[PDB]
Amino acid sequence: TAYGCDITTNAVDGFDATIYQYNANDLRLIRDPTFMSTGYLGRNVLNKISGVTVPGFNIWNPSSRTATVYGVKNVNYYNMVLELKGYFKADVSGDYKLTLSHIDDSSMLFFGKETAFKCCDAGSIPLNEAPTDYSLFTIKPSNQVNSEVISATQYLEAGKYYPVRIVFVNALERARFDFKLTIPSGAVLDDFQNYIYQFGDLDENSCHE
Amino acid sequence: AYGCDITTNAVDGFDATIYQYNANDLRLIRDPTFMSTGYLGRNVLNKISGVTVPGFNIWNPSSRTATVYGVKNVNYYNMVLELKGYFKADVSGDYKLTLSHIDDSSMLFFGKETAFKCCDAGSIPLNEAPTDYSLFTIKPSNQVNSEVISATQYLEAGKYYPVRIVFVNALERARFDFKLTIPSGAVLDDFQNYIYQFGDL
Ligand SMILES: CC(=O)N[C@@H]1[C@@H](O)[C@H](O)[C@@H](CO)O[C@H]1O
Ligand SMILES: CC(=O)N[C@@H]1[C@@H](O)[C@H](O)[C@@H](CO)O[C@H]1O
Ligand SMILES: [Ca+2]
Ligand SMILES: [Ca+2]
Ligand code: NA
Ligand code: NA
Ligand code: NA
Repeated sequence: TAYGCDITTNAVDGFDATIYQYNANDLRLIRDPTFMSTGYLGRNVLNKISGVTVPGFNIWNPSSRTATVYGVKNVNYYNMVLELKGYFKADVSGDYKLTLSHIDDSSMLFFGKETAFKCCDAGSIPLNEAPTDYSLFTIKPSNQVNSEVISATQYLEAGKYYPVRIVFVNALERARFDFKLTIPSGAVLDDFQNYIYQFGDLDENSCHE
Repeated sequence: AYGCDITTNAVDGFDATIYQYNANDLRLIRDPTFMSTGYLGRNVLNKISGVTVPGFNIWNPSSRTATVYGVKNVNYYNMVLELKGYFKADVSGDYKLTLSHIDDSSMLFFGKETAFKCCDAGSIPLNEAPTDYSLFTIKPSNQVNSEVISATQYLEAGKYYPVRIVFVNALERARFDFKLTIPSGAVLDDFQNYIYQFGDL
């Protein structure tokens, strides 16, 4: 029933990133839609990183299988699964486009309908989460250029929040994750600050007095 | 081999297969297994070849049937449609496929170039091509689907890329808006000379 709240002081910036183990040189699972949507969740977690507003990167170090990713040293970029999750807030009403470009090796994106909220004294609690059906799935052909640029545009309402999940896999060597936002003005952004949020948990016993 | 000298068995247009779908089933339209493979188990209602203009937008408040792809009395109100073919252009460059405002749902698959067995009477696509990308769009129950979903890729002149589009109408309006943008920037509704089949020999 409520798609917004007066008190949203518990909203904080950024995607939450989870990095999972992935077998080096596996060019099969990157094309497997079940693996990209759910199967990856069974792998060992390597890192958890919050506060991420600039999600894109293009990393290749011929001399190291690790690199600094999202401010964290020694991340195993060479072979990994990355999951990014959060709530996208539309500022103004209009068509917003999410674009995945030249991905190496593969990525799948999920974008949900507007979340409802429970409104509490100390903040808002989003009720909807885990959209399960993907919109976009892009895969680099083995050993050839990824010329694919794939996008999803939809109308968003000013002030409303939409859950989003992006899954990215690097099987070996270069990790290229190019993820861009086009807002209704036509501006193209690689920085999601003031558009991407988490909602802090609160004590549901004291939601109201 | 990604091409052959003799391709005299190639003909134009998508091949359409229309399958039975239960009216008012708003569950399977959002089931990715159903949209990718499950539909293939349903009863076939129509087979239509030579489909050149694949898009349509049909709603008759007084009838559950309509003319689709020149065929009278197609059960548009509740159906699965599968379009398949091989995409080819003779001009290398960026091509975009776009699905818009789909009612009720659609899933699109685009494969890498197919290899061939070249024979005296024609070419045989080996058609085990790994997927390049896929798109999935679903209309929400309470509103027009605002989604416009597209894929652009650089395609090579003379290469054949398998393409498959699955569309479902669960009830009422069947909106399947599917367009091609070619390297010149022109936006086309007609796919005739961009989509091919290979005849059995
Ligand atoms: C240095 C480089 O570009 N390596 C890419 C690699 O990232 C990709 O995972 C692999 C399989 O497509 O193909 C290689 O050419
Ligand atoms: C006339 C019309 O647009 N009817 C639509 C129908 O096509 C759609 O399948 C259904 C479920 O989303 O919602 C109805 O409002
Ligand atoms: Ca790679
Ligand atoms: Ca419908
Ligand atoms: Na490139
Ligand atoms: Na009528
Ligand atoms: Na046309």
